[PDB]
Amino acid sequence: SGFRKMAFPSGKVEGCMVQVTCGTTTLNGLWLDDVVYCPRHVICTSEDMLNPNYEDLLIRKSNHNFLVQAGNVQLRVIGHSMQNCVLKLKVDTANPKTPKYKFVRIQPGQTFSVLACYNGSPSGVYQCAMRPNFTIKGSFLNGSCGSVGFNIDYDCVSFCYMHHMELPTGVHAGTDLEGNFYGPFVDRQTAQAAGTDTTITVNVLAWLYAAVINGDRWFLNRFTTTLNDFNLVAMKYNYEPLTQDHVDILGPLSAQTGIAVLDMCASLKELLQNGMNGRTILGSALLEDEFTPFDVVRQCSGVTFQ
Amino acid sequence: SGFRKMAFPSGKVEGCMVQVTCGTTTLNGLWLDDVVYCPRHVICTSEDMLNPNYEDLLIRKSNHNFLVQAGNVQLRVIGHSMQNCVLKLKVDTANPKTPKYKFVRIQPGQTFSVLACYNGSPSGVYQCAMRPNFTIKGSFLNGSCGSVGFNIDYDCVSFCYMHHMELPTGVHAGTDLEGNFYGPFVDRQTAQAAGTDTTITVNVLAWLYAAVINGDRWFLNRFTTTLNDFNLVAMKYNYEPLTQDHVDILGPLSAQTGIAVLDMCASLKELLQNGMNGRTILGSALLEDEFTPFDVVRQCSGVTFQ
Ligand SMILES: CC(C)[C@H](C(=O)Nc1ccc(C(=O)NO)cc1)c1ccccc1
Ligand SMILES: CC(C)[C@H](C(=O)Nc1ccc(C(=O)NO)cc1)c1ccccc1
Repeated sequence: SGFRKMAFPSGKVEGCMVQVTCGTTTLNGLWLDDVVYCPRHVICTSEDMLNPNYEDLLIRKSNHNFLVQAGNVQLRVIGHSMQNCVLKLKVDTANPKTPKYKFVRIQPGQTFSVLACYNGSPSGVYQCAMRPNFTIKGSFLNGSCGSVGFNIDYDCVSFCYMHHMELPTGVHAGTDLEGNFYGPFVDRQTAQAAGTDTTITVNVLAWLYAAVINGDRWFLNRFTTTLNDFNLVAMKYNYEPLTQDHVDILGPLSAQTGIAVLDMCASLKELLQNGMNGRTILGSALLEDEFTPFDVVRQCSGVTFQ
Repeated sequence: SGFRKMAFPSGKVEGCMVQVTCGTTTLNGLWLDDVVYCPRHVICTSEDMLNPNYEDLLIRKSNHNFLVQAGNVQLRVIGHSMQNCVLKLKVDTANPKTPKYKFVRIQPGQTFSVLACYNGSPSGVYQCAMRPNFTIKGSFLNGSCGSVGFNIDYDCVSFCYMHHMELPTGVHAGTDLEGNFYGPFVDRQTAQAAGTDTTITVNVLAWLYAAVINGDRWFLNRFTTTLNDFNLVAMKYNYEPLTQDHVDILGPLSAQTGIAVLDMCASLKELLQNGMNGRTILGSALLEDEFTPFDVVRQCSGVTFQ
């Protein structure tokens, strides 16, 4: 028993992190097979970042200007190209530690693990969610760009995020590994503000099931509701509308606990309208929304990765 | 910016995890040099666990009864011995992935990362604190015994915890790597209840400094206090007494922010007496106490491990 915010084991990704330097700028890169992926703003100065013309800035760069270091050992760059907002640096050595991997573009509401790195070196690992406004709430300092987010299924690493930017409001924006930003954000130091940070309703419900499985049940009540009735309350509290697709996804947790999804929705409705009254659920005084239904099933059943 | 509950990169420990089977019981072991460490209750049946005589149960075990598997490859056991509540299984092959390591017995209030494993395979990583009542609040299912907790400094892994037991109340108990339990707990299925779960005051203060560094400052007020005055309030709220040693440890964070430790204590006092009034601090509605002062400095400065 016990339910914790849990990241994937990070060893498979640790062996892919390198340092990339272009001029005065150092950040992180991801070394898979004979390609190193990194944010294209490695080629910028701090001045450049206000209005960068990346195509023009890259004309002045040659292979030998990209210094790529894996631990203490230097990699030889034999080609470079820009794909959307990432650079692909072709090196003459395939990463011998390359795991089985895929590139995936995740949907808002899905979760992933971040390996925070500096100077190509891992600093820590934590769990994140792609928010409905396409930001993530991470922990990133200067030098952390190029840190990646990922999920693992058995022995295959699905890379879904690369870190690029911090907004003035303290939240974070980045791309998939094809270099396309999540949401409307751009790699320019400008006025770009995040939209409404809505709560991921299906994840809150999954976490309430996790609470019941682990013995926290004070919030269960005698009520039920309907999708349309619940969603009137969801809207008031900036919760994402619950759909029949979401109900179906919660089916397995419903079956295990014997609590119908709409009954749990009625529990959530009362929690939103009345608050916690100073009580806690799984050690939290907030309704947690960065556990997916699949996260809960996985942790409550103890699946592993080889 | 951003402040997250962050675990150490787990790759160095992943390469040390093995599966240990004795009869019908399978759990995890830690393979360092030519020794595998695991909980001694691997030799017990579920019946045995009510009143086990470990010395007598071990007489019936020989080296070849301990099946030790590293991934898909079997290790040969050439000796075994009991040290306190752990077994040390001598194998004929030194773990080629052995990192630089130490065994450490941590103090209540210190934090560490847990690599949750099943059948010798990593499942996830999360951050824990040794509570003042010598429990930890983990995420452990059947099969997770032998999972370990650790800190990393540069390239040296300090192992501090091995998981052994779940109490009927849902919290967790275990040993250091010399096999001595933290607190009064024993590896017997009996009535053993945890004492008062007091809050780690110095860690709460460190987290409040982290909040200020990251822009959350609504809780700062015009007041100050004294150690003795604060501790009268700490006692009422089951907070550990603050000492001059704690004040000194917070010195660096005090210097960086310009907020005197006793001024932050006055902010904490008001938060305890008045609550959060529906507001949040670093995404939490509770006063978080599983960040140490060293954790905060580390995350706010981005130190790494090679
Ligand atoms: C989302 C937030 C608005 C919600 C909440 O706080 N509701 C609340 C409603 C009414 C009162 C009151 O005092 N009425 O008189 C007090 C609190 C909530 C629920 C669960 C966990 C965190 C937050
Ligand atoms: C530890 C807990 C007891 C504390 C707290 O809730 N205090 C509180 C005090 C008075 C009232 C009230 O309504 N007075 O009229 C309401 C709440 C607290 C503080 C910060 C974060 C979590 C919890």
